[PDB]
Amino acid sequence: KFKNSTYSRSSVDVLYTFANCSGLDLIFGLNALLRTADLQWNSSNAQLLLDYCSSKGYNISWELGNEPNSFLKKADIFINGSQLGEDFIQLHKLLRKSTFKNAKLYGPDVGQPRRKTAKMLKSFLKAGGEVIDSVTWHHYYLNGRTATREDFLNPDVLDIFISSVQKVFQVVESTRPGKKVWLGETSSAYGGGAPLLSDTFAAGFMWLDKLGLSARMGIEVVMRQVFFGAGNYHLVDENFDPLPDYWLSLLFKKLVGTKVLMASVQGSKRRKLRVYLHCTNTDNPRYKEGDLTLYAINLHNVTKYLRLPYPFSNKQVDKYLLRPLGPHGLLSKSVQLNGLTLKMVDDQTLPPLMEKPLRPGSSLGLPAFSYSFFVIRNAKVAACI
Amino acid sequence: QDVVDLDFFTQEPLHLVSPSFLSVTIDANLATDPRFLILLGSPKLRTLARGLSPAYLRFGGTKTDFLIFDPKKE
Ligand SMILES: O=C(O)[C@@H]1[C@@H](O)[C@H](O)[C@@H](O)c2nc(CCc3ccc(C(F)(F)F)cc3)cn21
Repeated sequence: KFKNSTYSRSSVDVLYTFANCSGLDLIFGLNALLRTADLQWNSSNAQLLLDYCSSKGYNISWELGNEPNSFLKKADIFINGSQLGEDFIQLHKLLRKSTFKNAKLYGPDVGQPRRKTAKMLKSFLKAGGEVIDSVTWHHYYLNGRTATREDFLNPDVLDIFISSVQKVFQVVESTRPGKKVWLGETSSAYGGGAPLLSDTFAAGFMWLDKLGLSARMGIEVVMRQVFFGAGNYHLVDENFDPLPDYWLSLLFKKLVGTKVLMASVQGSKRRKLRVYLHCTNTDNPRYKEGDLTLYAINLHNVTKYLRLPYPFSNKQVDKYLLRPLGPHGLLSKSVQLNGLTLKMVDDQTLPPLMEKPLRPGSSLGLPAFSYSFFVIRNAKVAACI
Repeated sequence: QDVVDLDFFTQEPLHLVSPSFLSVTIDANLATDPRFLILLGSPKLRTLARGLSPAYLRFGGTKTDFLIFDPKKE
């Protein structure tokens, strides 16, 4: 099913330029399957890459291996966590001797944890946990072939994530407490995503929920599969046009700050109504320290209204309500922000995202199967300053 | 009820995310597309990419362990 391929100095250049010119920090997954007689990682191909990168002035972070728990199934080779840790140590040494000795190193990009994936992670962290700057693991909700539209709307499904996060932290905290944890690769469904779902407005429920829970539960960075590519779960389609999840992602960026607060609904049942709370993003010129951003997901089949704790109940709020552009409903690939459809202006020009200013005190309308952000202006929350 | 009341906790932040909290990836298998270089040159695509700055861009996937550097390759 899978054999080796090559790439060029040119490919590397392209990839780097893409990142640098687009304001992004590149993380590069090295090949961990190049092995010696005694099955230690043979680091000599990586040596060439590092040397070339040095010679070009490239600032780059590195990973080694991908879903090493599956190596036996993917390539008839088992590498134990202890050995993989040793290999990460070898990589550490090489990075130290290179022109950028403060290059970051992340790993081991294991899959979501069943019994032995967790055991492999543990032994990895024991052996090599000291040289990695963050712990990376991956997670998907479903199989892309068996996922139904109803699954993308089911809260019970979304909450299987909760148990996964915790299981990982359990392992980390038992071996390298206080170490950062990253979601290294994650999306809606595996096997390229579920066709005519992972690319629609319907995918936003899982995507927004995932960010919400990740933030709350202590995940510092979330890596979405993929920015663009073959898979159904791309953010940008093959025509290089943005999908619903892109516009959602862009909007999240403008509005949500780094500090993580919390919200919940009073009544026990909120499984279908999910809510999340951070400080507002400081950089937005419209807003100021102290302002709060609440975001919310409605999986009820009717409109819900949110009522804010006073003093915030009397504050001026901006609505950012996201609705599919019809007439394909939840499986539409176009989306509206407060009743204007979101489109690029041209290929070099993103639109502005216009808020709906609310008269102070106005109740918060959240239609069925929708999501929205609300920025509470002049909230002056001490924690957010 | 169509009205729902919320509990806000705002004493202290529970966690602090990275400024790059929402990050993206490219599958390592895209390196096996012939027109890789052309694709990444797209202005449409780079404008979208800047839209989500700052973020990490992770290049990896199943193919991470089935790729090899070739200094000779053009
Ligand atoms: O399948 C994906 O979309 C992505 C791939 O693109 C990526 O290369 C790779 O990082 C990855 N790991 C997973 C989770 C474990 C897994 C792998 C392969 C299969 C299957 F056999 F279905 F392909 C089922 C579960 C999903 N993915």
